[PDB]
Amino acid sequence: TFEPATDSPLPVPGVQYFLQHVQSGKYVHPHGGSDMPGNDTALVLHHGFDEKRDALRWVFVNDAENKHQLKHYSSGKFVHPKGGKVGKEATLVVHSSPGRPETMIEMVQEDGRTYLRHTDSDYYVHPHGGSPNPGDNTRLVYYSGYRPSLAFLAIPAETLFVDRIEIHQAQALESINTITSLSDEHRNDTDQPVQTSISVALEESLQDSAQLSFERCFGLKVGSEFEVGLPLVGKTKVSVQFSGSWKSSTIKGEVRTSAVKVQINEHVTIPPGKCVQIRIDTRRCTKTAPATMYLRTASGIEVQRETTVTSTYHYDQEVHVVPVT
Ligand SMILES: CC(=O)N[C@@H]1[C@@H](O)[C@@H](O)[C@@H](CO)O[C@H]1O
Repeated sequence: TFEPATDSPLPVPGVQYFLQHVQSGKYVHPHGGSDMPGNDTALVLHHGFDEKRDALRWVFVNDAENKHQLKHYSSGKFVHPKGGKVGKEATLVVHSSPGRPETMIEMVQEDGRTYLRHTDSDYYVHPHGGSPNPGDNTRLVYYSGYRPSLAFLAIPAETLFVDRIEIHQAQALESINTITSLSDEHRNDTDQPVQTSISVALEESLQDSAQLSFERCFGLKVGSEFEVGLPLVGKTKVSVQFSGSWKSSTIKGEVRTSAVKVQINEHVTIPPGKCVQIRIDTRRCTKTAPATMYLRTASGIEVQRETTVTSTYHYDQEVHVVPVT
């Protein structure tokens, strides 16, 4: 299963998220839930959720213009300490004023969980009163230190398009192997040559597969199925069709074009008194590489996600009639 505390993805800057306090399940809203909250309106936790509500959406900003800020998607307001100083019980509020070093806020990983933290400080984001299950409309504050109960989950709140995945060629590992299948023995106990049907079923032996793996979870929404060209043996690209969920730590990939045969059917003239076998020799490329996924928002920002590509691919099949003596 997806374990929200141990699998929570780190948010990608410029992408829309919902913020969820893991322990309560409550979401981060401006107080009053407006899409146009006022200056010095508090961030609070509330059970309320509606995928379609833009006032629920937040965007992590980290660019030349703004370093380590959090933005309210519907209003464009940044998240500030109330009064302009991060300190004990300083309420998080939205405000139209641009961000500063003294307002920095980012999601960070500490001992396997994701937390909101004022950058370059020991201040993290707590629910006022520090309850593992705060009540609706509890305000979020800055406070020294962190503990599991404060963990947040950034849930992707828009669907991206996967443009391409680029293998890191220098750390790409390749293990080539020969899968050898022998049919049953067939013997010709007549006094004339018999042309005999010999079949072998190799569906489970020669199953092709591709996997994208992530330390926590993919953490992006990209649709039901997506297709990319992956180099499944040497540098030769093959079309792989992936389906998963943002919560997946492993996305399974299907190979469209099979390069070998999984049903072997040979017509073999067996001479009088002779025994034969079909020998199938199939090559398997077992591959692993770090890779960068390149994805696009509808708003047109290109974003990246590191992954590990793993694949089993079968090529260069040979069939031979071997004598059984
Ligand atoms: C020991 C303890 O839980 N203290 C918490 C403190 O850590 C912080 O979460 C604060 C925020 O208001 O609430 C307090 O109750």
